[PDB]
Amino acid sequence: IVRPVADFSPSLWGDQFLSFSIKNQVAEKYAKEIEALKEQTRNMLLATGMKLADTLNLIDTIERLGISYHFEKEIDDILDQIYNQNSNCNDLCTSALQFRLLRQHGFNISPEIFSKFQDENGKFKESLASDVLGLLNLYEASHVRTHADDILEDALAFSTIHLESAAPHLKSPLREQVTHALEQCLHKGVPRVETRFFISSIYDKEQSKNNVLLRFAKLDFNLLQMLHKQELAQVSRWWKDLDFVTTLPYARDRVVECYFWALGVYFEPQYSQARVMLVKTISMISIVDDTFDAYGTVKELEAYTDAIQRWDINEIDRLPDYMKISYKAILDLYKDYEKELSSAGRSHIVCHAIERMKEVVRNYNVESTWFIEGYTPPVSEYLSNALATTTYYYLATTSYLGMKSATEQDFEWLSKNPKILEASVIICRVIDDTATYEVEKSRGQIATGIECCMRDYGISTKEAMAKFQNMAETAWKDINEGLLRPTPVSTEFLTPILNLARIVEVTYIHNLDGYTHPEKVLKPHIINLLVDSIKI
Repeated sequence: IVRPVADFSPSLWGDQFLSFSIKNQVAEKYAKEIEALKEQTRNMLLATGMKLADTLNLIDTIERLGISYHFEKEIDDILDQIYNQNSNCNDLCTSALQFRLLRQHGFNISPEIFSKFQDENGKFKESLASDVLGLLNLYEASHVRTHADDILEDALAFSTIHLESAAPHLKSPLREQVTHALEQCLHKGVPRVETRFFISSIYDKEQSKNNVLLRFAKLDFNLLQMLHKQELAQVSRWWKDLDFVTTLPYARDRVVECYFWALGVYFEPQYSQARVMLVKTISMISIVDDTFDAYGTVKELEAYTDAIQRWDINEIDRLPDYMKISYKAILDLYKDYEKELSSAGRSHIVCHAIERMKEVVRNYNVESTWFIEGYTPPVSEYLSNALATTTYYYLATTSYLGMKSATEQDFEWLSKNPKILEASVIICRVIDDTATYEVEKSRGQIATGIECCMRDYGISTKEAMAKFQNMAETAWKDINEGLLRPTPVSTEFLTPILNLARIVEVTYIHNLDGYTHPEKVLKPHIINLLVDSIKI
């Protein structure tokens, strides 16, 4: 058996993450000051007699500065009061921000708040085109709509064309904020990534900045970064000691990029155990993917698939040596998870992730069968298989394992494929298919999403990519709707699903596979989040 020759780029990080020693004196100093700044900030939020516009701007600033996770109760109480008092008497700037903030927090504020800014025809008044802060906030708000918000149908196009027109003559840092927003809206960005940009490029350069908030944000970002580096060191050593880099050289070596993925799902310190469990799974399923896609023979992949279904160390001997390596690593990883969750009495929840992993591998094998047979399924059949091969049902399930508050009922809800999860999975599927179409096509993969779409509907690549873009837009509206109260589970368990969809948008920005090719997109993010501290 002569295998397909390896074409993946090596890890561009080497060992620079392998060893990190926290400076305990600096850490304790930061924490000590943060506690003080945190209280000053809490008192800013609980201050009586603030105007609506001032209250919304304070909350928005604290959220963009990445420090709102300290104030979830206070912020929720304030937005809840604003929701219930129903103040519809403001300018575009305040109205659009009110709408976005309430919607992002699950408060179903009516989109009729925008009627006064539109003409008889439902189109935004073009007289608003000279109000740059109104346009910017309308732009950001336009990305949080549901299927019930067609009054906002025109908002993205309207704000975009006029922000583009105004941008070159704006003062700084407003110009840079607008320019950034047009490339990456806030709602669909990875929170740490957007926070890092906001702190260093915008708020640090604002003449009006609050000094207490800016210092708080910098110390907190840098203190959390220390934790992330410890985690990544710990994960880098784990990966190094598995040595897939040499024993499975056909596979993508991307444990840092996998860590960036897990960091996108949640960054807070209470999810430290969850992040570390998650990155290990993302890493390991990546190995399995490359085995199906770029190395294993039809017969080998059949044995591997069957062994995964049986999930028994007795099955190893049915496998080629090189498959024994990953199979044992997989079984051991889940034994690790079980032991790690023992003292909290949560070991039994590991089986939910295992069953999702089995599902991914069955569908990998189907995809391989399709390839060998030269089968091009209809789109409905394609999706019934290819949705799971995104790994996103599996990653979402995995994200709950290290979350101490996740219960059987939460896993039960997730197991039924709720709409918000299905949407996030669909976004991953259609975005990846649009970006990897040409490549997979060159490699003879006739069952690619876009190809199935073209053959099924009898349309061009352009029309098919446009139809896939529509599916992604529909799915984002489903995600936004899925966040609205009353939620079927705690918001804490919805946000990881939302964040998975954000990571897709951020990683495949400009229609390129950033995970397989980290140099262009992921490398700057990893440097900003995990290498360079914010200068104070």
